[PDB]
Amino acid sequence: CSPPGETASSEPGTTPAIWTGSPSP
Amino acid sequence: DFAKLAAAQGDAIDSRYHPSAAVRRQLNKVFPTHWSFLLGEIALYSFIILLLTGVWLTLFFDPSMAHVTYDGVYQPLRGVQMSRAYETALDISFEVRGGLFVRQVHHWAALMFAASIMVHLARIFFTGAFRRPREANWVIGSLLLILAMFEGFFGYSLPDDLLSGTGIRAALSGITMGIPVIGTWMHWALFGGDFPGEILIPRLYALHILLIPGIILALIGAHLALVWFQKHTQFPGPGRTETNVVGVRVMPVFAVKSGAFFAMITGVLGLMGGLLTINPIWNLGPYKPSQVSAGSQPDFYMMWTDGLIRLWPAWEFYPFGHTIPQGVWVAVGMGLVFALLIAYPFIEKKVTGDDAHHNLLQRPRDVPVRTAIGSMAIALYLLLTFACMNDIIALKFHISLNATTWIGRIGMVVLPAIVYFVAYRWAISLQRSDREVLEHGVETGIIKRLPHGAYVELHQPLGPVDEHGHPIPLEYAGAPLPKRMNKLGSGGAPGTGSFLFPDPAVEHEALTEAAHASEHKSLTALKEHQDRI
Amino acid sequence: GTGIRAALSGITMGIPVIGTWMHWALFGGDFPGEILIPRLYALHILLIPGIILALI
Amino acid sequence: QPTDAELAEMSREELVKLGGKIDGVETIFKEPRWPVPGTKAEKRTERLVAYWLMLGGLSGLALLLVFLFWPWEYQPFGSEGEFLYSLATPLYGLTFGLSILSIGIGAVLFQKKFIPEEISVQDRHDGRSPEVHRKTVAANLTDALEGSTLKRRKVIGLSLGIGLGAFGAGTLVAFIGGLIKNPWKPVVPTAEGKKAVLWTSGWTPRFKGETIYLARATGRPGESPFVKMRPEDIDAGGMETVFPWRESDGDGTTVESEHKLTEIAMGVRNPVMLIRIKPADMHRVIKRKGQESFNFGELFAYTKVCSHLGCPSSLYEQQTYRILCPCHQSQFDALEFAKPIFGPAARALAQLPITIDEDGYLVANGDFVEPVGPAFWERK
Amino acid sequence: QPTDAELAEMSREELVKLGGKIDGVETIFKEPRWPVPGTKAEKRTERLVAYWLMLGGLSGLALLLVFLFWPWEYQPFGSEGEFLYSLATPLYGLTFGLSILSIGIGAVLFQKKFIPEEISVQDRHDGRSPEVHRKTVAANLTDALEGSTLKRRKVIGLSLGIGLGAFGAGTLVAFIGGLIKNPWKPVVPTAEGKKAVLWTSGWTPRFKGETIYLARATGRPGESPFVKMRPEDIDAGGMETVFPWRESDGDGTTVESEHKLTEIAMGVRNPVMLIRIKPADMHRVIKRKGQESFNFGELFAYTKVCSHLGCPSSLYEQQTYRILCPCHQSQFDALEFAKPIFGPAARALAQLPITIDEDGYLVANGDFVEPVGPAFWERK
Ligand SMILES: [C]C([C])=[C][C][C]/C([C])=[C]/[C][C]/C([C])=[C]/[C][C]/C([C])=[C]/[C][C]/C([C])=[C]/[C][C]/C([C])=[C]/[C][C]/C([C])=[C]/[C][C]/C([C])=[C]/[C][C]/C([C])=[C]/[C]C1=C([C])C(=O)[C@]23=C(C1=O)C1=C4C56(=[C]2)[C@]2([C])=C35([C]/[C]=C(\[C])[C][C]/[C]=C(\[C])[C][C]/[C]=C(\[C])[C][C]/[C]=C(\[C])[C][C]/[C]=C(\[C])[C][C]/[C]=C(\[C])[C][C]/[C]=C(\[C])[C][C]/[C]=C(\[C])[C][C][C]=C([C])[C])[C@]1(=O)C461=C([C]=[C][C]=[C]1)C2=O
Ligand SMILES: [C]C([C])=[C][C][C]/C([C])=[C]/[C][C]/C([C])=[C]/[C][C]/C([C])=[C]/[C][C]/C([C])=[C]/[C][C]/C([C])=[C]/[C][C]/C([C])=[C]/[C][C]/C([C])=[C]/[C][C]/C([C])=[C]/[C]C1=C([C])C(=O)[C@]23=C(C1=O)C1=C4C56(=[C]2)[C@]2([C])=C35([C]/[C]=C(\[C])[C][C]/[C]=C(\[C])[C][C]/[C]=C(\[C])[C][C]/[C]=C(\[C])[C][C]/[C]=C(\[C])[C][C]/[C]=C(\[C])[C][C]/[C]=C(\[C])[C][C]/[C]=C(\[C])[C][C][C]=C([C])[C])[C@]1(=O)C461=C([C]=[C][C]=[C]1)C2=O
Ligand SMILES: CCCCCCCCCCC(=O)OC[C@H]1O[C@H](O[C@@H]2[C@H](O)[C@@H](O)[C@H](O)[C@@H](O[C@H]3O[C@H](CO[C@H]4O[C@H](CO[C@H]5O[C@H](CO)[C@@H](O)[C@H](O)[C@@H]5O[C@H]5O[C@H](CO)[C@@H](O)[C@H](O)[C@@H]5O)[C@@H](O)[C@H](O)[C@@H]4O)[C@@H](O)[C@H](O)[C@@H]3O)[C@@H]2OP(=O)(O)OC[C@@H](COC(=O)CCCCCCCC[C@H](C)CC)OC(=O)CCCCCCCCCC)[C@@H](O)[C@@H](O)[C@@H]1O
Ligand SMILES: CCCCCCCCCCCCCCCC(=O)O[C@H](COC(=O)CCCCCCC[C@@H](C)CCCCCCCCC)COP(=O)(O)O[C@H]1[C@H](O)[C@H](O)[C@@H](O)[C@@H](O)[C@@H]1O
Ligand code: HEM
Ligand code: HEM
Ligand SMILES: CCCCCCCCCCCCCC(=O)O[C@H](COC(=O)CCCCCCCCCCC)COP(=O)(O)O
Ligand code: FES
Ligand code: FES
Repeated sequence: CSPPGETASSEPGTTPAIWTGSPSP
Repeated sequence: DFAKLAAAQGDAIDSRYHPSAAVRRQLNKVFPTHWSFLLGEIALYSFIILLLTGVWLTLFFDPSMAHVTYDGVYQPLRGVQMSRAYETALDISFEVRGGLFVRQVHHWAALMFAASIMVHLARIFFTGAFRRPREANWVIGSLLLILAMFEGFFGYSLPDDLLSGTGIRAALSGITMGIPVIGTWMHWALFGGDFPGEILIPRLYALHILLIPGIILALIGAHLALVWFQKHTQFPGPGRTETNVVGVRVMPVFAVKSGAFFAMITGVLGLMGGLLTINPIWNLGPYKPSQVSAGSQPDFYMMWTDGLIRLWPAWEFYPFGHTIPQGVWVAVGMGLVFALLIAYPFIEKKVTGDDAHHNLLQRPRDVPVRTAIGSMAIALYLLLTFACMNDIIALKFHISLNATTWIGRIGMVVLPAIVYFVAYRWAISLQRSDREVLEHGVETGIIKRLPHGAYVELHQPLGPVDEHGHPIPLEYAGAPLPKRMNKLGSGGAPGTGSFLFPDPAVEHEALTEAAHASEHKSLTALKEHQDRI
Repeated sequence: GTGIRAALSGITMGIPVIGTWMHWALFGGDFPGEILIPRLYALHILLIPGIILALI
Repeated sequence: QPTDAELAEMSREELVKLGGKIDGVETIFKEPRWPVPGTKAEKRTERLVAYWLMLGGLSGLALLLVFLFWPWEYQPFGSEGEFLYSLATPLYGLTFGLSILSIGIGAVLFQKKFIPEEISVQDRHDGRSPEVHRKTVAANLTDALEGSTLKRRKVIGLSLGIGLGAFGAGTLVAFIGGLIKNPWKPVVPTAEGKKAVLWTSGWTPRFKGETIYLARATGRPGESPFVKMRPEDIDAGGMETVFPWRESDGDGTTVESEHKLTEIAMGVRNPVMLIRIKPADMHRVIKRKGQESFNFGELFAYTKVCSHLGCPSSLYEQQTYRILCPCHQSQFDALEFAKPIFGPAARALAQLPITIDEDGYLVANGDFVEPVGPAFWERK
Repeated sequence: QPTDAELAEMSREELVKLGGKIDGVETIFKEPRWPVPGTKAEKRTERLVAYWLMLGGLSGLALLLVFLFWPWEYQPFGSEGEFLYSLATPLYGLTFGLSILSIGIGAVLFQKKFIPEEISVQDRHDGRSPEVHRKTVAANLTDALEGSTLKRRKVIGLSLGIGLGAFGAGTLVAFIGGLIKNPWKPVVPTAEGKKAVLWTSGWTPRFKGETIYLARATGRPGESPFVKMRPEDIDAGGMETVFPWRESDGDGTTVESEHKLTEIAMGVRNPVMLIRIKPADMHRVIKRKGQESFNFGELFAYTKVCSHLGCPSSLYEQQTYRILCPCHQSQFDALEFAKPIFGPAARALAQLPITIDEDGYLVANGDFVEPVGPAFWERK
């Protein structure tokens, strides 16, 4: 069987946004 | 003096414990002298050496997973973080005089223990020694083999080095957690949580130095006691019956031979311990989950299981939001193998219908189906063992790694079938080779040209002959047949003396005459006993 | 540990000629060291109970 | 069955024969090895046995002398003492192994050349024991059971069965109960509450917006074992192992920082492979659904933990773009979202979403969107 | 010795008697416990046995139920759960212990109320074995030894003895040799070179003029477990434990500082008692030869290690000025250079010379002038 949660996509995707990061550990 | 002391101590012992009759029964017990009946005691002696060297090792080993910084003499690991277990394994091999030798003797003894168990099992299976009344003792031996496999595995896991820790993460942790419904609960019972945790090495240490070896010792005691009081099997031969034992008494011959064999096995294992490196853990480093090395083989007695993991296809099932991963197959497979090994005597008595008492062994050629089955099983075992080393074989012998995987996958089906067929035909072929000697006698290799030009080979009959001179055909008696005239004494003896100088001729004559008379008397004794019974 | 320091360590090292040698063989050095508890553990769960079982 | 004065008039040979007969043993052949006395061959054979035993003695003395006086201590690489040190254990094994090996050989030879050759026959007396013993032992056991009257006292028998069963059940449960642990107990703090261990890793955020850096191992234990990483630190065709590091974890100088960094290094679902694809090969990349933006340009991050059985699957072939696991030879296609293409692995390696922060350091852009490592019954 | 058809016509009782007779056992008395049937006393006794076994079963079930469902986890002091937690282990013992006890009682009662009462006599065939067995076993052993011919092969016999002796000697030395350590190997760095461990302590100077502070323990395991102290920090009649602290081993924040402070705390010859005696009592002080200037005014420093067997001798009575060891009751006179006045101790406690530095902190003024702790053969 093939794992149901594993499929190829054709959508290109975007460049990720710069990480800023919230405070309060 | 030395004789009066022995009599005085003997009387003191006998007046207090009256052991004379029981001791004498032990001194008069007869054991057959066949070379293959010495295979079980290689395993026993290896186990004894394992106990002695293991007790020595426990005086220095700290099995803690507590992380420390190495402060010892081995410069390539100075400052490196490691467990106390890896620390003290290094301290044994570098800081205790003789520690590396003891450690290597322990590990070689473990390898010889497993290999001896395998070879002794092969004798038991192929000669039919498992048949009744001895089914239980085959079962006890099967359990002994499983326990030895897991004991050796736990033992080499203790130092917590990179290689053995990689073995622990994949086999002990990965396969276990993959188990359906109860997999993760078994993992968290064994590890106390997720891998690696902090309890694993101390727990394995407790299993390895006391619990498992105690069960093994109890089972070996039961095993040897069953052999002792059930009276060892024997091969068919002159004077041998289903109701007797032919051989030598314990006192003195068998005791001397057993002690000398123990000393020689100890010598071999001691030579290996200080001539061949085994498991040089300082080269491997401490275990870290982010690191790994090429060539992650277990010790050989585990390789087949690892080989099975390597060969079985990536077949998985995902029912109703759950996962049954590939490793489950391997787990099931192992169980099946063990269940088939323990159950074999009952399987064969169900199939063949033979439920008789048996004290005489079968020559492996004479049971062609069981010999073919055992050869098939050994072929599968060797294929899985070499599949485990497929990456090493690929590097050293210039085979594609992908190709080795597929060779193992196809051979896992094809090689046992080929081996079964070949072994079956080969066993029957040896039966026919025996028959030939029974009808015609021993081919001497001497060719003669008759006056009319015929070429004939001279034969040595093994029994009475005709008036024409041909031998009367003899009946097969389950025993081996001579096939070389030199093995029947045709070569004679060189001539008495040292290697370089002859003895006086009168000495040689007397010695040769005495030897021939003794051999004749021994043959006559066996013959007349056989004739009487 | 107070019992160990006084009896196992203190009495042992006081033995004439070979007292300190016995102490440094048993402890691997001076008290307390780093080997004592693992060694006593090995003596306690396997070696001594095995001798006791054989003698019983 | 002779008498006390008949026994006193028997020779040793007749007494041996009688003792054997009592035990069911007949020695049908027994001859001394040297019926002819005063032969040179006998003295030669005596000397051969002695030579092997003497070799054993000399080699045992040699074991004693090398264990005391050979230089045994480790010598470092390239030092003057390294060669002699390298022979210490081999010499131990040569002198010990030879010694006991030679004694064993000498004893084998003594049996073969001097102890009389013998053939003895013992009766087995096996199978079912005589009827008298079977009948009497069965009568003993049956009289014990039937005499006890236990069979006809059913309240007592049922009470004994139930009480022994209940005691055994309680004792077994109490004996193994301490080992049993719920694997799915929530114990790990995350940004959305406590979670079970297997669902988490060092990459799980502990609060919303927590900055987790891709940190690389410097190899020096303590003194900053993990440092921040920049995208230009890796060439195309390079691969680096990164770990989840937080500012609050520190440089490992303090004790608490050192413990935190040890927990980072030893976390089994922590290590990540960061690969940089060659830009000419970016047209061959196939994205996985839900993970189309997990790469920062030509930088991809997958879990270094193999999905088959958890080994570090870290043999990264830059030209084939193949990730090989050393343990059971699984191969994952780095261009097609680390999908398995060979071996026992059926599942792809999890992808870590990555990005950069304002300083240009590589950081995680969230968590894995699936559990990391080997599978289990409870997964997906 | 009956026959197979005579055996088949025997009752169980005759077979039991025959089996006993074969074994040397006669049952001279054997009677059933209830010769009269149908009595109420028999039914009552049956119920008594059943009641004990039922109690065993109920208590075993109770063990199961409390081990599963009683609150077992530790609760802190003054919490709401602390009472119920405090009963967890007692209940486990009450339900387990009762269960197997009740079953035991029941079985005892059954044996003495329902199993027949018997008297059996077995005869001892003890003492020396019959002469046939003694003489045959002796003949067997003597024949083995004599037929082996080993007694007259003197070269072989000596070779075997010497070879076995040498192998055993070498093996015994190699087996125990790794344990053997020289106690007097110089391993400790000091201002005058390497010294054996027993001659040194944390108070031994590592270079000339090294400043070793008398440090007090703060009780805080991490941050600053040891701090400097001043002479006014302790009142007359006070006593404090001080440790040898160097400024260079820090406050324990770093890992290396923490390891250094751990080796300070665990050094067995390290702890020192600092006492301040009352000024009115200074006329009662008697000084030891060589130690007349070891005190800083009314501050005296003795080793806290007892000279008898090494216990911390730290029960300091300020009015009697007596130092009492809790282990074997030795008493040392603090006004009298800590000399023993009671118990098994024969030797005085070593005095540490003390002074102050320019900042007014108490520091050591050199080393002990004698070895510290329990005595040994090599001492003085
Ligand atoms: C229906 C009904 C009925 C009911 C039901 C109910 C129920 C069901 C219930 C339920 C419940 C339950 C079940 C519960 C349970 C619970 C639980 C589970 C819990 C727990 C858990 C767990 C997990 C656990 C486990 C763990 C472990 C492992 C542990 C361990 C343990 C152990 C091991 C132990 C051991 C023990 C022992 C061994 C002991 C023994 C003891 C004895 C022997 C004793 C006896 C005696 C003597 C000797 C004498 O002499 C005398 C006495 C006594 O007691 C007394 C007295 C006196 C004396 C005298 C002398 C005396 C004495 C006597 C007597 C007692 C005797 C008796 C005897 C007898 C009875 C005999 C019998 C016999 C027979 C029959 C035999 C049989 C056989 C068989 C079958 C066998 C089988 C087996 C098997 C199976 C195997 C198995 C395996 C295994 C597993 C093993 C393992 C092991 C281990 C672990 C290790 C170990 C090791 C070792 C040790 C080694 C060894 C080896 C060799 C040999 C080489 C008197 O006491 C008197 C006298 C005089 C006047 C008075 C007194 C005289 O004299
Ligand atoms: C002068 C001259 C002469 C010379 C001089 C020279 C010199 C001086 C030299 C020097 C050298 C030296 C000395 C050196 C030394 C070195 C060193 C020191 C080193 C080391 C060090 C150390 C420290 C060490 C130690 C440590 C330790 C502790 C260790 C441990 C070890 C151990 C323990 C071990 C053990 C071992 C064992 C036990 C084993 C045994 C084995 C056996 C038994 C075997 C046998 C057998 C059998 C059974 C059988 O069956 C058989 C066989 C065999 O082998 C073989 C084969 C077959 C089978 C069959 C069956 C077979 C088998 C057979 C056989 C072999 C049999 C044989 C037997 C016999 C011989 C019998 C005899 C008897 C008698 C006589 C008896 C006597 C008695 C007495 C006296 C006793 C006494 C005792 C005592 C003293 C006590 C002591 C105490 C103690 C201490 C103890 C301790 C312990 C421990 C540690 C623990 C343990 C525990 C346990 C185990 C538990 C138990 C318990 C109970 C019971 C409850 C066959 O193999 C065949 C067959 C068929 C066909 C083929 C083959 C048959 O079938
Ligand atoms: C008979 C055998 C033959 C087979 C057929 C029979 C069995 C078939 C029937 C069912 C059965 O198999 O039962 C046995 C099992 O039972 C228990 O398993 C159950 C369940 O099955 C598991 O799948 C489940 O996973 C367990 O929950 C844990 O995770 C939960 C989360 O997970 C879900 O999410 C996962 C991944 O995703 C998320 O990942 C992380 C989770 O936070 C986060 O990152 C994140 O949230 C992420 O989510 C994303 O989601 C969206 C994305 O799109 C968006 O929203 C967001 O973006 C977000 O990011 C998936 O991977 C998972 O699949 C799942 O979907 C947590 O919620 C929980 O808190 C906990 O941690 C759960 O446990 P529970 O609820 O604790 O207990 C209940 C009870 C079991 O009920 C029963 O029926 C028992 C009876 C039947 C079974 C046999 C026993 C009885 C027979 C007799 C005893 C025999 C005499 O317990 C028990 O009594 C078990 C006792 C031990 C067994 C004794 C056997 C006897 C012993 C002797 C042999 C465990 O004990 C297992 O060990 C055990 O095997
Ligand atoms: C020519 C000498 C031998 C003659 C032959 C017969 C005697 C040998 C019998 C024992 C074998 C000894 C061999 C072991 C090596 C050796 O001799 O050590 C030398 C120490 O000086 C010595 O002459 C040792 C003399 C032996 C003294 C005996 C001690 C007394 C007893 C009481 C000790 C307890 C033993 C248990 C029995 C108690 C029973 C009581 C009922 C080097 O000292 P060192 O380098 O400081 O320490 C090193 C470590 O660092 C390194 O880790 C490693 O452990 C070694 O290298 C170690 O030596
Ligand atoms: C720790 C592992 C084992 C030890 C030390 C051991 C030891 C021995 C020894 C010494 C003997 C008697 C001498 C001989 O025939 O070789 C023996 C006999 C026997 N063993 Fe094993 N054994 C082990 C495992 C096994 C295994 C794996 C089997 C088979 C599954 C097995 C089955 C038997 C049987 C059936 C006999 C009696 C055979 C006969 O009379 O001929 N044992 N064992
Ligand atoms: C069936 C018997 C046994 C087998 C097959 C076996 C196997 C092994 C193996 C392969 C190792 C790894 C050795 C190495 O360092 O290279 C090991 C380690 C160890 N074994 Fe055993 N063993 C056995 C019995 C025992 C017993 C009875 C003891 C305890 C007395 C013991 C004590 C140890 C200890 C302390 C170690 C760890 C130290 C070290 O690795 O060097 N073993 N064992
Ligand atoms: C094991 C410790 C002591 C070993 C010595 C015992 C064996 C020698 C004694 C007997 C042989 C010589 C003749 C003799 O003295 O006859 C008699 C002694 O032997 C006996 O009768 C009993 C011996 C049974 C004990 C043996 C148990 C284990 C020993 C095996 C050791 C390999 C005494 O002779 P006498 O009374 O003078 O006619
Ligand atoms: S762990 Fe990676 S292939 Fe098995
Ligand atoms: S240790 Fe102080 S009196 Fe014994």
